[PDB]
Amino acid sequence: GRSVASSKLWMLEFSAFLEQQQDPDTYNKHLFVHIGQSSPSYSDPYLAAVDIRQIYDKFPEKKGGLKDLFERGPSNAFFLVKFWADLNTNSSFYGVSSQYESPENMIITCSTKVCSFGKQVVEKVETEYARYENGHYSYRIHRSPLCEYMINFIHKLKHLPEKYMMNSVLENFTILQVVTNRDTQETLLCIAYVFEVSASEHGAQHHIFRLVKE
Amino acid sequence: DSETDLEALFNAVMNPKTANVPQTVPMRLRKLPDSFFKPP
Ligand SMILES: *C(=O)CCCCCCCCCCCCC
Repeated sequence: GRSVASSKLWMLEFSAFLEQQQDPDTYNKHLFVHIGQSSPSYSDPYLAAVDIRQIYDKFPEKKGGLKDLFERGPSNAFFLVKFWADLNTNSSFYGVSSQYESPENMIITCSTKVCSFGKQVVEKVETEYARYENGHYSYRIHRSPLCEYMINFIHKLKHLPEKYMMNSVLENFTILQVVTNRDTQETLLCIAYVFEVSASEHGAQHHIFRLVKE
Repeated sequence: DSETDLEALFNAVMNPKTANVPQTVPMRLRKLPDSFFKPP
């Protein structure tokens, strides 16, 4: 399906999952959200735009915050992803995986901030190194453990008696992902994530928007 | 109080009479594309 790309970095894959081990040879994986999983990943200009001012309140502000990051640019690195998450699932491993491609050989930092009412609750920071691949360079975060806060959050979501209550909680839950060139501090990708519960028979869904000034 | 209080966040929806969280504008009331609310 549709993925996210700036001029310098393309995120081909993104997934959050729960993996259950029945026996040493049998593994069951449930995907909560996914990009570039069901069908080959792609990027094109056909996606819609969202006024960034409409979402500033849902993410950390001040120095280093979404507004500060957006103003510094480049503007083509900023995206909003709306996830419809598949929560229908019941040894366990909660994980997150992502993959990136760049024409450039960089050392990159991936910062993921979980936010409640626009306030940072927890941050995970990962440093990723390049591997040569067909003239370009690939970066991979493989099976990174989901933080306990997110595990706790998912548990509490599932224990809500009504699904509409889950949506009410998700109203004020966001994630901001900032992928940076470690040396230059250039914003390679900045992705704002918003969530709803999926009711689709196809499971989890997503829609990607460009973040713009209006 | 704390805005990042996990129990408070879930208490607000489970027991609305005891809700103690910031008040916000629901996304559905904001200037956003229709595709933001309708899955593909
Ligand atoms: C803790 O380390 C924060 C890291 C968060 C990684 C993003 C995972 C996306 C969560 C999707 C789960 C769906 C919950 C509605």
